[PDB]
Amino acid sequence: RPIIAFMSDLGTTDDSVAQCKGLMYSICPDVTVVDVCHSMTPWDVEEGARYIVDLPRFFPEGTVFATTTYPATGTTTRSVAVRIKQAAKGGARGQWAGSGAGFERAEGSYIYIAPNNGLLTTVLEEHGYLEAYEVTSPKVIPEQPEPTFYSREMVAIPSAHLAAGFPLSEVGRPLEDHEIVRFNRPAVEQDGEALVGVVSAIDHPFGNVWTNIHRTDLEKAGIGYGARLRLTLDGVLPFEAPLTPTFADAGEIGNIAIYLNSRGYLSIARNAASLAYPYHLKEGMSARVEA
Amino acid sequence: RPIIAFMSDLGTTDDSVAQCKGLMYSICPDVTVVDVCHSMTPWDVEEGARYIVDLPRFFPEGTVFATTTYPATGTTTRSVAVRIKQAAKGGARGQWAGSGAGFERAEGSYIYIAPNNGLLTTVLEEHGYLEAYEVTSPKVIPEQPEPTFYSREMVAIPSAHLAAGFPLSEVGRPLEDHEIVRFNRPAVEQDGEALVGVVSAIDHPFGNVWTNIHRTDLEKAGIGYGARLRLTLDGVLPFEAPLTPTFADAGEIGNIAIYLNSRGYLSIARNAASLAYPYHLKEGMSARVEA
Amino acid sequence: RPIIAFMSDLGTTDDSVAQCKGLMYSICPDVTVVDVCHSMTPWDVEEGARYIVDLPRFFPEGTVFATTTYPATGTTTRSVAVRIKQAAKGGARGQWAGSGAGFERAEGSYIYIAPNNGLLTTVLEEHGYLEAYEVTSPKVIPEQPEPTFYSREMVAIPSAHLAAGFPLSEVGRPLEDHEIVRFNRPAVEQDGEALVGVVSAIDHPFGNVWTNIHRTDLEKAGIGYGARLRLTLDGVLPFEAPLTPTFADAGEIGNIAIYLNSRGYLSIARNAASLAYPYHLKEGMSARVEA
Amino acid sequence: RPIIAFMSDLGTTDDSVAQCKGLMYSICPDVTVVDVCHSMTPWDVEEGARYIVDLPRFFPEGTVFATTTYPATGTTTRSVAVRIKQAAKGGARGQWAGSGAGFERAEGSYIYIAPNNGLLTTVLEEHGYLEAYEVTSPKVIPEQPEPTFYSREMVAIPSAHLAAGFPLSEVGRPLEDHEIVRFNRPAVEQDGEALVGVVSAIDHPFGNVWTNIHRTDLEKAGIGYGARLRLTLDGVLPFEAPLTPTFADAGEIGNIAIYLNSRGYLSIARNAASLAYPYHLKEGMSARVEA
Amino acid sequence: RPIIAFMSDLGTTDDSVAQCKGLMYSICPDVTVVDVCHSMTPWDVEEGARYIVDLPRFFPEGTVFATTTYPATGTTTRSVAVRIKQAAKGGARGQWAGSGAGFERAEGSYIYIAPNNGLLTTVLEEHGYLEAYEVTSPKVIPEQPEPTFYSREMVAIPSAHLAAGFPLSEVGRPLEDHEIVRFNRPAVEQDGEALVGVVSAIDHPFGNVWTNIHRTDLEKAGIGYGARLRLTLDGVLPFEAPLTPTFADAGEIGNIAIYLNSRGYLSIARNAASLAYPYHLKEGMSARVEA
Amino acid sequence: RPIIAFMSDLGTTDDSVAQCKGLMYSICPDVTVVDVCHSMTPWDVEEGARYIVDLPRFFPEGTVFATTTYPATGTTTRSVAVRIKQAAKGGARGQWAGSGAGFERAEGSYIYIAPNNGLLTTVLEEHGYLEAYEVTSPKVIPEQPEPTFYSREMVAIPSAHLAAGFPLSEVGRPLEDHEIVRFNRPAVEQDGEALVGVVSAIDHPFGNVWTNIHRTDLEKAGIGYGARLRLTLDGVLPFEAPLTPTFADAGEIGNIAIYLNSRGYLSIARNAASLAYPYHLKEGMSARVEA
Ligand SMILES: Nc1ncnc2c1ncn2[C@@H]1O[C@H](CF)[C@@H](O)[C@H]1O
Ligand SMILES: Nc1ncnc2c1ncn2[C@@H]1O[C@H](CF)[C@@H](O)[C@H]1O
Ligand SMILES: Nc1ncnc2c1ncn2[C@@H]1O[C@H](CF)[C@@H](O)[C@H]1O
Ligand SMILES: Nc1ncnc2c1ncn2[C@@H]1O[C@H](CF)[C@@H](O)[C@H]1O
Ligand SMILES: Nc1ncnc2c1ncn2[C@@H]1O[C@H](CF)[C@@H](O)[C@H]1O
Ligand SMILES: Nc1ncnc2c1ncn2[C@@H]1O[C@H](CF)[C@@H](O)[C@H]1O
Ligand code: MET
Ligand code: MET
Ligand code: MET
Ligand code: MET
Ligand code: MET
Ligand code: MET
Repeated sequence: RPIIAFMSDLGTTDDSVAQCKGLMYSICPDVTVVDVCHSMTPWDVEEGARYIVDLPRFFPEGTVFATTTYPATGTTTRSVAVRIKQAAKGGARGQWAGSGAGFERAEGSYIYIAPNNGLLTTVLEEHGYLEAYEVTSPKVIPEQPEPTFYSREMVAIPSAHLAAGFPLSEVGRPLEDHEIVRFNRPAVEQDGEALVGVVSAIDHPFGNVWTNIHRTDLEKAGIGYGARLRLTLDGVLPFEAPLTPTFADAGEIGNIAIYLNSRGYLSIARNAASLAYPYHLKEGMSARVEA
Repeated sequence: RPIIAFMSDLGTTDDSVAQCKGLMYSICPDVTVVDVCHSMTPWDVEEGARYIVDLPRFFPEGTVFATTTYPATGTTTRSVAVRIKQAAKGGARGQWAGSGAGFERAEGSYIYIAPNNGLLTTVLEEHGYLEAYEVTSPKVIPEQPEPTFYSREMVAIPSAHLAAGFPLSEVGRPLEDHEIVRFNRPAVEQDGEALVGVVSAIDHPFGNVWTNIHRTDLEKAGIGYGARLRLTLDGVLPFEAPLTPTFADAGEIGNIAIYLNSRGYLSIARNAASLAYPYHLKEGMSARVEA
Repeated sequence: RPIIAFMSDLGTTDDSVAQCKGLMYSICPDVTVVDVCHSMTPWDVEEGARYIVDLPRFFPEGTVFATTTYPATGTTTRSVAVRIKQAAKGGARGQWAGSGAGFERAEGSYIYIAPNNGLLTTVLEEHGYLEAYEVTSPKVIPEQPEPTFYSREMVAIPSAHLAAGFPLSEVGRPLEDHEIVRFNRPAVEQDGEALVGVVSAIDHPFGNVWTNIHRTDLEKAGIGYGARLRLTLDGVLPFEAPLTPTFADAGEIGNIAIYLNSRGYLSIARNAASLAYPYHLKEGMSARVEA
Repeated sequence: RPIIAFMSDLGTTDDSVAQCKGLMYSICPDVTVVDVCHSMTPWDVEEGARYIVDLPRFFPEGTVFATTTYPATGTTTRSVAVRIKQAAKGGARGQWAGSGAGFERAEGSYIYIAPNNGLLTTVLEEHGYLEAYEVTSPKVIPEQPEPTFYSREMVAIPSAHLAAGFPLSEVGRPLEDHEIVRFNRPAVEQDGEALVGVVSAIDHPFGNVWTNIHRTDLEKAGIGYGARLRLTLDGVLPFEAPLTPTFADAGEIGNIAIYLNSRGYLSIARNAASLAYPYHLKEGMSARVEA
Repeated sequence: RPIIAFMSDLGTTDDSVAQCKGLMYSICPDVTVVDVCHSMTPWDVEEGARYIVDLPRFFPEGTVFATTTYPATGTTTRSVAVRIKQAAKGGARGQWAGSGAGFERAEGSYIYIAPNNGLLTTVLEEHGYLEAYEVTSPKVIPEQPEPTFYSREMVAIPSAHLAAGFPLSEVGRPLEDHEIVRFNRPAVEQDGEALVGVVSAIDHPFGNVWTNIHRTDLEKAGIGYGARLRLTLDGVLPFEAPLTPTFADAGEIGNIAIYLNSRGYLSIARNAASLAYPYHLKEGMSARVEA
Repeated sequence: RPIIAFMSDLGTTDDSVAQCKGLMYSICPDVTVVDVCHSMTPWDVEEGARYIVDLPRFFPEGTVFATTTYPATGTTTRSVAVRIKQAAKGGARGQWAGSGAGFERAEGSYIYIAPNNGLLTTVLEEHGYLEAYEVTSPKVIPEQPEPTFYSREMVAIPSAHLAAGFPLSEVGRPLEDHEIVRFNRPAVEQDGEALVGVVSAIDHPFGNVWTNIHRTDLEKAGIGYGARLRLTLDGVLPFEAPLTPTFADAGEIGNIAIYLNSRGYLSIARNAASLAYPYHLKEGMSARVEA
């Protein structure tokens, strides 16, 4: 009973996703196709990455992630399929997802198939990989790919073949590490004991504000759950609050909460109100934090 | 073949819904997960309720409704799980749903699991219940729950255990009626022959206008299909038309129709044009009807 | 393993689609309901037709297409249900969908059920039909249908009975060809040797621009892939470029590609950048093209 | 434009072949069905094999060979489908087929589907194979197969699915080499300088006589075009003539020609008269050659 | 992509069939012409009927059957074209042909054109008809028909016009039921619980023996698949065997098998050997069966 | 939509024809190969000529006729390829083939390719020719042709190149009229006012008897349709009857018709009964006829 979890930039306004879904049931009739999300900003591979990197621990082993934004559609470029290593713990503590102590997940248990455009950068950085292959076999892609729709032709279609049991090694030749494209993610800067980063994203639809300053960064400045923090956004907004587990820890509705979000990252928001929407806060603004 | 129908405020712009889905297929491999909607205004429990209250009669017996907006996420509060009594007839006429005479649903046949923040107020009012429990058992919720994601930890996850056959009485201790939180429903006031109420919702994406004046409120004042009616929104804009069953009864395209919506409530629209969107009509505006 | 592909104008903001789905599982427990889209402009039948005409070749044989915008809901109008003939090749080339040489589809393999309001016009043109029937039988629609929800009562419910094996000829009497409503499809004219049409659509979320000028109109206007073309939109904005297979053929990010889309029609875009949103381009604007 | 070349023992005296053809055009509407022959002696798998073993190099890449005599029809046996390796050169000289230097055929380019009764023995010997599967999947064969017509149910029908693009590995589980049934080919014996063999076939409708002594058997004993040869059929009738490439080399009409047939095998005939038919020569009779 | 399936008595020894085929591509250039068979005993309309009555379920809807033996060639007789009603299930069980549960076929979906000499007798008896017409219009037949070749002039030619879309109703005036010629088929006699019929045919090239005692006759004597039967042929040959699905159920090669043939009729044969050819069994000999 | 009409002496008992066809689709993928016949007496060039002379008026313009018996296969002989002139009326009357007034065929519209052994004699007499060429070019025949299969190497392969548009004049040098081999066609003599010829053919499968005495020989012997005729065959068997248009003109089943066949020549038959097989009549027997 195999699952393909499908993340694209195709939107949900026309029949493009359905076209892929139809081909997924044509090829693997007993497949369950779980939508991740299709709303991402087109061609923004750093954002697409955000929506896929935390997925594996939540799915049954054998799940295939089909993840694509494909600006080089119609070119000699060919996709990449990789088996990941660690399923990886996650969240604010670092733990397995699920009831009890959680579903512990085996190694080598999930496959990603994506354009070779850097979309899987963080996936590989945070999980590792056991093997990678270029996707060129006409048993899993079309002989005549539709030039402008490689997200269906070089991702959806082969993802269903893999989901139906088609051997990963037979999709094409192995790829060396340097042949897999990456983007570089900027580091969290240091010193003064302060940490300098950015707003990775606005957490829709709440308007929470997410930074790229991970828990591991907070640790190794000695920052923990009682610490009176000062987090400055956009160079001019020095918010001040203790680091708390959650939103209601700020007291009244509307108050400020500095917390670790559900993916392990330092964040700021308001208790049952929007921080970012009234003040038009945006991804890309700076983010410093300190004692 | 179990189903879980899933209503949240999580949105469809990132992978949050998909994390919960991955866990629901993990716990209950045969499940079908049906999306209700994930767009509701965050923290707005009266809005959440309109999306879930009419559902039971449409779904197969056995269906579980995971319904969640969780502003108290990370606190010591705990979710509630209830087996509802009557599936209840609905619509502008009062009937079972489906082809023929409709599909009649046995009592005690559906379970809702939600935050105990009042979300189920209208569900309980309209359907009753046979049993209620606080959801505390580490067999159906995580030992270490993610503080900012209780909609996944305390609704999505145990909704999957219930779909799988985990006995309802084993999720936690019984809740007494007064321990279940409720919102107060603003009453429809009498004021001469005029019934005063409120625009409960704009009916997206058409721009139809729904009030909280029920058909039982109408057939209390002797108003039935065919009476001429004045209807005053925001105190200032009145509207005259007969009460008809549907939009095409208004004559030309654009003409005003006053009707009973598919949930039994008095409503007003234009025939195949939007009424709300040109005039920026909004929920919360008053609504006065009179014959 | 039956499939229903569901296209409506119901939106995804409330529980309307899910009520339809609940009754689809009720009637055909083993069904898979695939969403096409639900975001279309209400009552815009030409737009609905673009989202459903190209689907068949992507879906397993036996698939039912529930496709509906129902402005006449509550009237004595009754739906139409057809078995189409040729599943029809598509795309820029004119091929079957799938890996390798694509998957061919036996004729008479798909049913569309829809309102008799012309929504199926282009499906019938592009595919032909073997049978067509009024949907009146109480075995497959309600005896007392909800006046304002015919997309559920005369499309969603019937489609499920058909997915479950219910005989197509038993839904009601046959219709003759003249009783199937069509919208007339405005032709691409010639003003000299320049071709004159409309922007059929803004291809969200990318902001590409699609025209109603087909590949067949370019052939025997004497226009193939080398040709240098002047495209003018709204009778104001001119753009120049050769006709290419795809976006990256235009060179640098931001440059103009004029190309043929995955449905066969002349289109225009920027390479990995939006063209429609900065210049606020829209559906319905004239589109002229010369060599 | 897919082709299926169809070899059976069904005859051409009733509609049996046409039932299979009707189903092949049904499943794969673009197919061209090319008859091989339908006259073979029923149940004679060695005869069937000579008609199908030399075919691949003549046909376009992609061609599917439905080849069937099914004495085990109605039993639990199941057909085999194999992608052959080399198209292989052939003829009296060894070459690709066609105009010019001939049409060279890529490896892995043809599929045979047959009963697993040994029919493909010489195909596998002469062409090899890359993959083999048992044909069990109810997507390519009937749920309730007609007991006395497996050549239609388990060859003709799935041959059409394969022509249509149904993935070869999805027809059933992999077969290991020893699970593929084989007939034992009687060897050409050495006996001094004399090579002993057998008349493999009468070459209808000319009455030429074919042996199972190959050219590699000849050019093993140093015999080439021009040597004087004695050839003894049925132990008693000898024949003296030089080995020439063709019939006209024998001189007058009626004279004896010993030659290499178009399949590389040593043969004997008369120049523009029948040799077999006057003397009632027959397959199975011995054949001894010597220089 | 229309199909004409062509059954004649013209043989395959000269160019007569080709002459018809040439005219079929002249008139409907995109036609596929499928040979049924051309070997039938000239003027034997009962045999010709046997080769056409089971065809419809095997072909795509819209197929035209052109079926002719024409002893009244050169007379004032004119052919008949009929649309049939039921495509009809068939075989030993009674089922649709094809993979899975089979291709279900619409009503009114096939046309037969034949001399009005009784050739279509069983076609009409087993399928029914919706309309019949005499073939007299000079748009579909010659003004000057070749006196001795009405199988080309009054069948092949008009069959291609119909295949090209020419309206059936416009070939000539409607025919009343009594104006369509029939031959009478002898009933299967009854009583003693024994059933008395004949050998309908010898199943070439195997030498199986077919009777006119259908499955429906066997049913309603209570005869099924375990029954120890006694079938006497030619008044003197009381064969004795159980009724089995197929040939291999008799055990050793050469043993007797009483089975239901692939058209639903009681038959007798040997397991991988000829019953009829060694003993010169013939169509027309008697056939009784019993406990 | 090119057509090759294929007449050979290859028979239908092995894969010889199909090897030819495989290479025909290889060379001209969009071709339709129509079989004329393959059952002719090997090497009997007069008989081959009767099966091909009357074909052109039945076939779409542009059709290629691959017609071959090749007793000189393997020699330095090279095929001939001609474009004929008049497509020529035919039949008993002298008309165009087809519905209505028949279809006229432009001159220079058909090519025959055949061995230069006289097979084309009557085609050239009856049709004339505009060009004639030796087939020697390596673009259209093999460089190393199979010695015993020139019907495939110098007829089948070349015919496909010609069907695909290959220029006729480029196959090799032109031939002058004397270099095209003819068989001399034995004349119908007069012994007084009685006419003396041969049975040209037994018209299988009916057993009618065809003579080499044409309609033109009957005209100005003073013999039209009323005339009472004494036909004598083999110089022994006498038959008497008037000349009639067709078979049923003879009255009762079994009676003698003397008539004119669909190719224009005096013939004799029984009405709906065989004449040749009971009396074992044969090709080559004398045929005398007087009034
Ligand atoms: N305008 C565009 N420029 C470059 N790439 C584009 C554009 N519009 C859409 N795409 C990509 O096409 C792929 C189809 F598979 C989608 O994933 C888009 O990223
Ligand atoms: N900013 C927020 N304040 C209070 N609650 C919030 C906030 N953002 C999201 N939530 C709730 O967290 C739950 C996690 F499951 C979601 O359902 C939101 O209702
Ligand atoms: N205001 C409206 N006028 C006419 N039709 C409407 C209006 N609002 C919604 N609808 C249609 O009701 C159908 C219910 F099934 C939906 O498909 C809408 O198209
Ligand atoms: N009499 C027969 N015994 C065993 N097999 C048979 C017999 N007659 C026909 N067959 C086989 O049935 C298959 C049906 F598809 C044909 O291919 C025959 O080989
Ligand atoms: N000898 C014949 N008597 C009566 N009919 C005949 C005879 N020979 C052939 N035919 C019929 O001619 C038709 C030509 F269309 C064929 O279908 C034969 O049935
Ligand atoms: N025995 C034969 N002598 C001369 N020609 C022959 C003989 N047997 C077959 N053929 C011819 O070979 C050609 C191969 F293309 C066929 O057309 C036969 O006529
Ligand atoms: C904070 S509410 C939970 C959903 C949120 N988008 C998250 O990923 O954590
Ligand atoms: C008004 S058209 C049907 C959809 C609408 N949202 C309803 O619930 O009734
Ligand atoms: C242009 S990217 C592919 C999606 C687009 N909507 C299409 O169907 O062609
Ligand atoms: C001998 S003439 C060519 C036809 C023959 N059957 C062959 O295969 O070679
Ligand atoms: C018994 S083998 C299958 C062919 C046979 N002539 C039939 O019609 O069933
Ligand atoms: C005599 S019935 C028609 C077929 C016959 N062979 C002919 O061509 O005339």
